[PDB]
Amino acid sequence: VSLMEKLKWKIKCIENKFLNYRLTTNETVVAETEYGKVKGVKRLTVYDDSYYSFEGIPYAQPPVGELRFKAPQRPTPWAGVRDCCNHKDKSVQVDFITGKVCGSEDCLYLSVYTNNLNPETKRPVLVYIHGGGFIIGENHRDMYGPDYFIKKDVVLINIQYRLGALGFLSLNSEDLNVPGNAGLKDQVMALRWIKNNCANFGGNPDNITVFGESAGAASTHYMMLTEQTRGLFHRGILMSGNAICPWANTQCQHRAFTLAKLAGYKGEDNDKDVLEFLMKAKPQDLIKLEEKVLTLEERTNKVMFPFGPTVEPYQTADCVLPKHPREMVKTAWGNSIPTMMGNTSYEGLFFTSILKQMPLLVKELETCVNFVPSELADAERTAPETLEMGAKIKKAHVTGETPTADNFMDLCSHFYFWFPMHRLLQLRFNHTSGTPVYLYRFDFDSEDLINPYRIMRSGRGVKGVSHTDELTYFFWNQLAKRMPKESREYKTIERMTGIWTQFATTGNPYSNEIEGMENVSWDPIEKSDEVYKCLNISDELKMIDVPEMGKIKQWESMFEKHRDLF
Repeated sequence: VSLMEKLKWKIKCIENKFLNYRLTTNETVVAETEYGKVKGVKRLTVYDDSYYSFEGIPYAQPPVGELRFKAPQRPTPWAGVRDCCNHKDKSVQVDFITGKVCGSEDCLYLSVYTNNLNPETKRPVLVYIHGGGFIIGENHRDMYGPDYFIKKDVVLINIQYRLGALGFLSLNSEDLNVPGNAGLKDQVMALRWIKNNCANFGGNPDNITVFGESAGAASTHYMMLTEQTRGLFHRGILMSGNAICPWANTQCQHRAFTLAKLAGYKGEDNDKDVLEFLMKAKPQDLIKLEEKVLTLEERTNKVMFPFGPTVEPYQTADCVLPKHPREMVKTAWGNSIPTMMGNTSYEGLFFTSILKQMPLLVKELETCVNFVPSELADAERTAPETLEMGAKIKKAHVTGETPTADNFMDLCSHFYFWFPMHRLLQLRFNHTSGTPVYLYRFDFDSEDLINPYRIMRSGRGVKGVSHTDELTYFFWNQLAKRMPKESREYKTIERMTGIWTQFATTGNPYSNEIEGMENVSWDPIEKSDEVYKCLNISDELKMIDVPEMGKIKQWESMFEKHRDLF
């Protein structure tokens, strides 16, 4: 990231600290929790609203020392009143702006927000799980401020969980108790805390909605798949991702050794000696080296992250993924709760930064073999069956005689988001009680209001609705500003928080109280549907057949001979 954006970010970071201070009030309050009393504080918003804020509530023991790489343990309760008037650090990660490692291993916290601590009626509880590829992210209000949602009568909770190798190391040897998915286990525990404690904050423990974007969407899906969480919540919203996405899991058991060797380990490849090195290493050191872990072969095969959710090689007490997510969908309790899913209208625009640094990536579309689903493709992607399959992708996304950067980005929309969504929907319909799934398509384009991701994806001055562009209309961030109430941006904030709150409340995203929805007849998706319908969200709200359907079916054709793998 440029020196320019670094300076601009630093200045915005300073202005955020002064504005945070300015918007703080003297109204501290005390709430009960299972683990003891917590003190929060009322805060203000730039729209002249206010909310109670409890940050730094621990839902697990700090996973430091011997607890590193291990499943989370319950936290130690305290006497007296715990200070929750300030946020804790984020998980150890590479800051994408400065490029330096930041955060702390002491990261297992959640924040609770509401505009009214003593509601006369119990409120829907929305739980947000941030994205960031399972390697970055946080619940700090400079990125995920509750300022918009607290105009609604909900309780909003934002969680943290372990990222990168510290959250997703996996070792084969059962003796060492490092099977994997520590970060997902963090989420499980946090949902358990929320179920047993939201009532103390005016929440309805029997009406909980989990939602997340990107890896947060994959995370929400996992929390709907795993047995560990059965009945812990009541609605799910998957924004631009799910657990069947190719980036959403990886068999990484052989990568621990590689990490250790990048970090100076001397000795043999066996899990015990590798773990003993990794657990003594500086956490910053491990996280800064993670980027170099993937082989050239893995990158060619579109493995995006070296450590992430994995199938656990053995089943322990806290096991979350005992088999592949595709198999887990077959008995998943979450199939039987109201669900909403969606994407933006140009997801792949997110890879602009990558394509700028490696223009030779566009050449991959001459055959498209590299994008054939890994389970169908051969190792070298030289087999005639792989060339065949690649050709089907190629016909879907190459518009001319030579591929263009735009062809690449459009392809990415499908490879990373739309096709996995299709696969999940069809797989799911063969194992559901008939509870509804609703689809949206976020299609609202503006640069009058933006979020930090636009900086990372080099999206400044770039038209189209990229992956993460919708976040801007859900959460406050330190690049935001007060918008005029009749602006298209302010109306989109109202619509998006309005739809999400309505869904959270009833399991049905439609309401006539939401401006622009007057003609909307928003049906769910049915198993018998050959074409998906979605609420397209732009300056107008309109029900349309999913435009991406044609390319979606072309990708599905790759499985003509291998239907069991679809």
